Amino acid sequence: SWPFWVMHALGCIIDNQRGATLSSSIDPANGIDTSEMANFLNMFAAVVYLQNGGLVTMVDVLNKSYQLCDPMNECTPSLPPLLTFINQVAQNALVLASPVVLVLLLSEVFLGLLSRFAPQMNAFAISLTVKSGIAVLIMLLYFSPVLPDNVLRLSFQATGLSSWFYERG
Amino acid sequence: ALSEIKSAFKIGFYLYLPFVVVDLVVSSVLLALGMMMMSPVTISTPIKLVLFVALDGWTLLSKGLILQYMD
Amino acid sequence: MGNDISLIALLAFSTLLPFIIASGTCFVKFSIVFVMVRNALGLQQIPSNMTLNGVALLLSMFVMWPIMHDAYVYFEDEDVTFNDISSLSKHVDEGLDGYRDYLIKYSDRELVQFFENAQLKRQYGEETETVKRDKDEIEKPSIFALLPAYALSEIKSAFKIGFYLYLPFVVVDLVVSSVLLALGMMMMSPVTISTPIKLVLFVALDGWTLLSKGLILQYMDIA
Amino acid sequence: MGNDISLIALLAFSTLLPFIIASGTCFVKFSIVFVMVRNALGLQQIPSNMTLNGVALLLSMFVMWPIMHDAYVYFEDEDVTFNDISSLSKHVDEGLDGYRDYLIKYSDRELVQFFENAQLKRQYGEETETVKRDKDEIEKPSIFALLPAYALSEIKSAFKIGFYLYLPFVVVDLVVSSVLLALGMMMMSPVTISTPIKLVLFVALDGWTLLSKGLILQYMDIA
Amino acid sequence: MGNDISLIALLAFSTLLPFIIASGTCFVKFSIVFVMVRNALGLQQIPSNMTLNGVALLLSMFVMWPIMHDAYVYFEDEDVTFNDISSLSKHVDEGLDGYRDYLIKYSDRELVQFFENAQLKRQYGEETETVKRDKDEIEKPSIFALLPAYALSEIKSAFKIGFYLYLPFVVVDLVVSSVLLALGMMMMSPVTISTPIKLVLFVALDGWTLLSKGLILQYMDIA
Amino acid sequence: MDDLVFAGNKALYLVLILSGWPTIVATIIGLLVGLFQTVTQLQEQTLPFGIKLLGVCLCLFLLSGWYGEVLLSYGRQVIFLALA
Amino acid sequence: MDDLVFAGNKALYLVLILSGWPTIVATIIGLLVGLFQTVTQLQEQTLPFGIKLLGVCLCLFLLSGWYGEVLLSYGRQVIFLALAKG
Amino acid sequence: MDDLVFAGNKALYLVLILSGWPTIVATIIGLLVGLFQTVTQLQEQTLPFGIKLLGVCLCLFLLSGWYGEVLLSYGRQVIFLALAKG
Ligand SMILES: CCCCCCCCCCCC[N+](C)(C)[O-]
Ligand SMILES: CCCCCCCCCCCC[N+](C)(C)[O-]
Ligand SMILES: CCCCCCCCCCCC[N+](C)(C)[O-]
Ligand SMILES: CCCCCCCCCCCC[N+](C)(C)[O-]
Ligand SMILES: CCCCCCCCCCCC[N+](C)(C)[O-]
Ligand SMILES: CCCCCCCCCCCC[N+](C)(C)[O-]
Ligand SMILES: CCCCCCCCCCCC[N+](C)(C)[O-]
Repeated sequence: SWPFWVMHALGCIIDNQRGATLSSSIDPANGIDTSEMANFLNMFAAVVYLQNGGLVTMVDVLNKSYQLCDPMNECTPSLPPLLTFINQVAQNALVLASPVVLVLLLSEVFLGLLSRFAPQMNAFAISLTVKSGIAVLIMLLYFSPVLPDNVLRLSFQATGLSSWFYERG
Repeated sequence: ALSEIKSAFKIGFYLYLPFVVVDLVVSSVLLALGMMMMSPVTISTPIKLVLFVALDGWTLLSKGLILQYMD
Repeated sequence: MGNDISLIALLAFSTLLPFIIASGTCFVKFSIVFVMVRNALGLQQIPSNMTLNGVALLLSMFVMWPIMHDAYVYFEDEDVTFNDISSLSKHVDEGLDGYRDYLIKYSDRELVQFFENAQLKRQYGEETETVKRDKDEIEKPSIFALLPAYALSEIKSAFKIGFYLYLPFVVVDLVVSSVLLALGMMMMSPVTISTPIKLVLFVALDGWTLLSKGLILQYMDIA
Repeated sequence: MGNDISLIALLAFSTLLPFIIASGTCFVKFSIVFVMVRNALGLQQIPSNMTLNGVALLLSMFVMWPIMHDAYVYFEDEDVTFNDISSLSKHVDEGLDGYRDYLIKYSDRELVQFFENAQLKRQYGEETETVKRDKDEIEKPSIFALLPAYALSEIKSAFKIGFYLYLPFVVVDLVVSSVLLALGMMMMSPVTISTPIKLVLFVALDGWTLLSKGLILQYMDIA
Repeated sequence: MGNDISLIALLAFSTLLPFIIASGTCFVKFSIVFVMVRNALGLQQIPSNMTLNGVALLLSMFVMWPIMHDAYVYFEDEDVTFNDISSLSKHVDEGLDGYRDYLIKYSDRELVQFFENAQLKRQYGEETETVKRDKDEIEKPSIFALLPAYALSEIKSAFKIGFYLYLPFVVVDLVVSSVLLALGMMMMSPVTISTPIKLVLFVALDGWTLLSKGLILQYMDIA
Repeated sequence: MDDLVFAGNKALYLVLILSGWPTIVATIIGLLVGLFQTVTQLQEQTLPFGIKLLGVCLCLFLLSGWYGEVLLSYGRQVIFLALA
Repeated sequence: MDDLVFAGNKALYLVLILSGWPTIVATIIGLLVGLFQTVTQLQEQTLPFGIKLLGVCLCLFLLSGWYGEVLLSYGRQVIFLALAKG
Repeated sequence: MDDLVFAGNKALYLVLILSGWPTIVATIIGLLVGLFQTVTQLQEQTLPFGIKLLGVCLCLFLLSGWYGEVLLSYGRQVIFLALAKG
């Protein structure tokens, strides 16, 4: 699952920064609270993954899991690496979302500074009109690297089985 | 079996993109008015229905799905 | 072939398994603490409930799977012999002590004793309780007496832990607000600024890793 | 085994069992109370409903067991075989008195009597009036009247408890806002600070132990 | 049984019962009203749907039982045996009238007639009438025409009752929100405070008693 | 539908009354303290917030008995109108 | 592949185009009213809402047509890209 | 589709005129109470809210009958259009 949960987190961060709090709903197939952006990026990742033939690597890693660790030898997941997992997922998501959060912060401080000369201006209400357009504008520029970024660098590989699993028997 | 699952998912992806547009647009215009407490889904559902009916989705789709299997 | 009643007991047990796990296992604690910390960081649906429940489930197995395996190894033992319903009851009860001990370790003696009274004392014409000297009953509280007393203690422990995790984020919120006021950059909502800061700070310190270790070290040694 | 019709009756009863537990037993009260406490603390997902209902079911079992055991022993008794419909039916009826007498303590007299008035055969004029002596009327109203009156009165008494549980947290929620206004930080949302206070207060009060004890004390008698 | 076809018909009816109860009985109303009450109080999970439906079914039993009994006592008489098709058909038909009355009391005739004219293909299904002429249409109408009319006629009634039940709570909500604006505590969500007020208001009204009584009284009358 | 119309009109009337008093007390306190700042002038933002809180709290503490009786009467009235 | 990338890009591009005009006019009205309230000192706060509601609805009337032509053309395009393979 | 065009445009026009009246009243009251505080040079937060509430409640007591007439008319009309073909 690891490449998809990162893009889902990214979409949730964007939809939270642009306001849009109320839009979400719980998906019945999984029981996960799903925004409007998050669903889109989560699909788009799936299709590029399938297109690149990741489907073959999935059956591959399954077969290798049986050859490298066998039901009868009491194969077990390694504890030490499992303890890092949640934090590696969160790290990857933040590292990737950062460029949008920065610009939207600068935007809101810029408006707050401008408000000093016209204190009746509702600088808050203006930002809600602006930030969604800014968000989509910026993501449209950095959109094309999304295809290579996920397809290879985040996809799991059969070589990693050695470190995440070992035999206790 | 896995090949057909792949291609069916692929086809299904394309069909979302108009409705995705509809949803993000509606959400932006409501925030532009500040009605943060309005659930968009109430407004966006009928726009989706009338969009699909205007396309005549089931005709196009059932035609193409059959033509993929015979020349 | 086997025995037709032990077959019923096997199939029955496997239907109740998820409710036992959900109500009498450390899963109760792990699944709570994570969700609390997630709310305190102020950004729901990151991580997903799928991620959190999945990890909590995996960790619970390290603690509990050895105890179940030890019990089955106790029962698959070809050298025993019995003579009567009593002699069999005793041996089957003896098989569960491995689990009983875990529940006794992590739960309150007095709430356990209260339910141990409450199963009976609607029967009783008397006030004296000494009538059995403790050494048997202190070892043998019933499992139905232990279960709810364990769950009610696990929840309380979870809240105790989460309380101390909330404090630093509160502090960060006060700092941000005071800075915006001292700058007079008044008409900006602080949450928009402080939620990025909370996230980046906690991730940059690997809070989730330290948290996972600190939880497991109550129940195991990792080495 | 035995009379073929007695067998049918046993299986029908065991089929309807969960709806009875869900509609004519203290489980109704405990289920509500725990969920209301979660809402008062302001948690949307902690603990799971699957944990809360498990606890509520166990706690109810203690209260209900003695009645089921007494009724079982009463019917597993070879004392007699019966000559006639009236002898058999009055023997059956005398076995349910323990349950009937449990329901009578908690349903409300006026509603019970209204439902008993409702069952009587209609008349073309308004029904012929009656007054009946206590051994029917006080001692032995019919169960098809008692049961819904019980359910309704239980629900009511549950809401009442929830009301009292809310009050101290409402106090907290107000005070904290007034202090933030006194410090001028008008824009900060107070939920971020009030929630942990509520948790601290509940653990220091040890609310779970008190609730679990007192709820049982309302039905059991323990010394 | 004395007739194989009578047996077949009896079993078929017994197999359709739950859909008839769900579509041709006051259960339709009572089921809805309680769920609207729970919504107006603003509760998500509690009480359980099967608790509410259990009560609704018990109450509907009182209302419908007199008809079932009348029809049973009518049909169990073997006092006449039948010369011919028409004699049998009329004997059966005249038995349903106790039910047919109850449906015709509460449905609205303009629908009933509209459906009657529709299942016949008559005059191409709809045509104008110059003259309005009423033909003891009460005894003519088929049950298959009466059933939908009853269903719709009674759903609507339920919505009406729910409308009236919402107003008092709406008042509470707007009042709380206004006094919070008077204090200037603009950031705080009313739902933290307004809920307990609703609870105590309903408890003091004793809404369950009044509501349940009035529902029955719409169909029966009692001292 | 005279009954339905009546129930509706009464709802608004009730909201207007039951919210009225506390806003009046808060208004008068805020105004009086405001004017009192113009003499012996010192200008401070929070005094209205401090004092109006006491005003409204004390008002609710006195009148809260009345509120429940009005609400109860209304609730009974509508329940009957509906179930008749 | 490139068809996938192209279609996904276009989705964001259309969002931007359609939503852009309402958000522009709601911005300009917000700035003008905010300035006016400093030029003559008046501390109202619903006036922006009252004006910008009329402002947004008017341009929804104006653009009601182009909105439907763009979305139809896009839907037909993506249905073709999905199904017409050989 | 002249029917869809009509029903869609009327829905928005009705939103605009149903909502306009309360907001107009609220804005005019807001301005006058904001002025009076300036000519008096006397200031408080609560007076405008207090008066606005009364102004809107009177607006609803007066107009609400017409709100019902308008909504019933539209409700019937759309149903007849939906089922018009037969
Ligand atoms: C992950 C659950 C399924 C496999 C069962 C694992 C049982 C626990 C084994 C832990 C061994 C830890 N160790 C090596 C430190 O002892
Ligand atoms: C602050 C209350 C907001 C209510 C919004 C709806 C107003 C129009 C419908 C209710 C009219 C009530 N009225 C005047 C008939 O009594
Ligand atoms: C707006 C804050 C005060 C609201 C008070 C409303 C109380 C409604 C409940 C009345 C209950 C009367 N009772 C039963 C105590 O006598
Ligand atoms: C608060 C209004 C939100 C509206 C969001 C949808 C905008 C498109 C409306 C349909 C096209 C324009 N028109 C006039 C026919 O409605
Ligand atoms: C929210 C997107 C903008 C509103 C328009 C949505 C498409 C509605 C269907 C368009 C139909 C065009 N028409 C009438 C020529 O067929
Ligand atoms: C009141 C806000 C929602 C109104 C939605 C109206 C949808 C109209 C859909 C058709 C728009 C395109 N048009 C007018 C050419 O048909
Ligand atoms: C306290 C706000 C209540 C708003 C809803 C009031 C009920 C709906 C109005 C019913 C009367 C409609 N009218 C005036 C046309 O008859």
